[PDB]
Amino acid sequence: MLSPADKTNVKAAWGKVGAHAGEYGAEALERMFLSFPTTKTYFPHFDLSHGSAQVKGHGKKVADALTNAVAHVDDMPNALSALSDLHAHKLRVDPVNFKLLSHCLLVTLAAHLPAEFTPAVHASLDKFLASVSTVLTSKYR
Amino acid sequence: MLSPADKTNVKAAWGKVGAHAGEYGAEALERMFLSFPTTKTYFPHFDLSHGSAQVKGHGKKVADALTNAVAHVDDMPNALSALSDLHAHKLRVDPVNFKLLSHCLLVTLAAHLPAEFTPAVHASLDKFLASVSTVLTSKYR
Amino acid sequence: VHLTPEEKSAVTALWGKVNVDEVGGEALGRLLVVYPWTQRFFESFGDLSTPDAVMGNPKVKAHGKKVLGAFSDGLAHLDNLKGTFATLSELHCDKLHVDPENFRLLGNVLVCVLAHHFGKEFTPPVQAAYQKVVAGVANALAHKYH
Amino acid sequence: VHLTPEEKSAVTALWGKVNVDEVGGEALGRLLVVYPWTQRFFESFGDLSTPDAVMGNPKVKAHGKKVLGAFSDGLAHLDNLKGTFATLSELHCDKLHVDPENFRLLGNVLVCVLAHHFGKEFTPPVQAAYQKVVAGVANALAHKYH
Ligand code: HEM
Ligand code: HEM
Ligand code: HEM
Ligand code: HEM
Repeated sequence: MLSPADKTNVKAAWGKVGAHAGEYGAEALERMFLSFPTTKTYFPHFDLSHGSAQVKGHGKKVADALTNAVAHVDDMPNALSALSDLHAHKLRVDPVNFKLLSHCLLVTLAAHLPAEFTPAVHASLDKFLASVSTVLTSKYR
Repeated sequence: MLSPADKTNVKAAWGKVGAHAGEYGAEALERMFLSFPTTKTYFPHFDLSHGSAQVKGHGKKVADALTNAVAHVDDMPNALSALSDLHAHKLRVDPVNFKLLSHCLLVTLAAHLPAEFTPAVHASLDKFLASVSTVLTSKYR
Repeated sequence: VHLTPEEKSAVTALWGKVNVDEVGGEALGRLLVVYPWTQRFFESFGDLSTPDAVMGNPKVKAHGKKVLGAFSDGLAHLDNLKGTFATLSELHCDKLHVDPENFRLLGNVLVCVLAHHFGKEFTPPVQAAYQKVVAGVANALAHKYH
Repeated sequence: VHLTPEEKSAVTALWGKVNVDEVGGEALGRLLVVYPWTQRFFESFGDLSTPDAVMGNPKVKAHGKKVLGAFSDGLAHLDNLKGTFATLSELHCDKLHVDPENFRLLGNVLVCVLAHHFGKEFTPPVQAAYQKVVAGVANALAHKYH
């Protein structure tokens, strides 16, 4: 459960990401495909080569979604409703994979936010990513 | 997300457990310790031998908690509040372990309720144990 | 896998009583019911909308029989699961695009099905032997992923 | 572990730039902050009341140096981790009662610490190589559990 301090930490860190949200989104995906190759099973229709427009565009859509969730951190369920339905009913990504992308998104933020990535912010971001993952998989069954 | 049919399925299955709930709880633990030996790390103070009274005693405590969860299936967070505090702040059992016990409880139910363990009931029970697990780990951080 | 002589005998003795056709169909149908996201690999199988629909689907029963049949073969080569499943590992990765986590879910549903079928004979020690086997098989099938 | 020659050199090259004692204290403190249930083994360490208290605790830092020093020595034996960590595996299971999941948590926290430390030098391919190592060490430490 996100405390108020958690919400403040996320907002602060995400704020700093700012304009690079899409570029970070793309790098996190590339880190995931390389570290955890089994995730590639869900992208057989993509050119997964480094800097592909498909990954860059997907990275952007992922970042925008995270931005929407930070914006509406007090009501994520409603905010990500549509995404929650798409993943549950169409994409059908095994829930384990959400933890692997969350890990790679945390590594990307760490690599880019030297000042802001303190232990307390790291904890808050981890929890935030876990909440987003829970909302995304909440309509699976 | 427990639907009215899930709730119905759980109350029915648990209904049939009836008085054996404690013996099934002990058997589930025994299956867990044998199948997933890392779970033994939380009970260094128990005699884990077959027939151990300590395992039998603990099995009854677990089964009783589940009985209470079934009874309050609409208000689980409040009903298991004290157990969430306990696990989060004292026992500090890694969240991964909850899935292993849930699996062993399912195997126990299967082995004892031939007739009642239909595919629909199996799905409802899995969802119910995942909900109990979520509640139990909700205050970890 | 490393099974004690007692685990190997437990495994083998129970498997001689398994009707692979029947257990195969039950295991695959229960996977599709309990973890419905797994239906994503079976769009051409027909009606998978309800438990009853899933369980009486002949394409499900047929596939279930194929899968458990291949699983039976690894039981004969418990000392060389990776070598036994190499070709099938590459198929599932390169052609089928199946996330290996699905192998783990099926292993757990199978355990449930043997317990349901066998009752009291599926004792804690027997289960433990089976759990090592289904993990072994899952690992053997994910081995050639890249 | 099976790392390509390229992978081994990427690991070794970055490691050469690490202050073991510093990263050790940071990784251990961050494990205790991010996954607080891990504090269960450390009640004798004193005050773990806040992030600041954890990160500043001399007992945490000393334990982090001990853990990473062993880790560091294992990087010399990439080819024989199971053998290298066998006695420690036994110790962690039989005397310490540490659930091996803690090893996996520490490995992810270590990767985030390296990323934070190295920034852009911690590229996707260097991360992948470290992921294999951290999984390898976790597995080697869990190997003798029974
Ligand atoms: C933080 C977690 C995640 C978020 C916020 C997220 C968000 C999104 C968004 C915004 C889209 C595009 C929807 C559209 O185009 O209308 C999408 C599609 C998709 N996602 Fe998720 N996703 C997440 C996790 C995952 C994971 C872990 C995987 C698999 C490893 C995955 C696989 C997919 C796939 C395959 C698509 C469709 C790609 C395409 O054909 O364009 N997602 N996701
Ligand atoms: C369905 C999930 C679970 C339920 C309903 C449950 C319930 C309980 C209950 C009712 C108690 C007794 C509290 C007391 O002493 O008043 C307890 C204690 C305990 N539980 Fe949990 N538990 C669950 C999962 C787990 C798991 C997965 C583990 C570890 C593998 C675990 C480890 C323990 C330990 C070590 C104790 C203390 C035992 C003692 O010293 O008497 N629990 N649990
Ligand atoms: C015990 C683990 C498994 C074994 C031994 C196994 C074995 C097999 C075999 C022998 C085939 C037939 C290949 C052919 O002749 O085309 C096959 C195909 C297939 N398997 Fe696996 N399987 C396993 C688990 C799974 C799981 C868990 C899934 C997904 C939930 C899956 C999805 C498929 C699909 C989609 C096909 C192709 C069916 C078709 O041709 O439409 N398998 N498998
Ligand atoms: C890379 C993973 C790890 C390595 C290489 C490692 C290594 C070590 C070493 C070398 C020791 C001292 C052994 C001795 O006393 O001779 C030790 C002790 C210990 N470790 Fe581990 N460790 C690791 C992870 C962990 C984790 C994640 C935890 C718990 C969250 C943990 C808990 C402990 C405890 C409680 C002790 C005893 C400390 C004492 O008695 O002062 N270790 N470890």
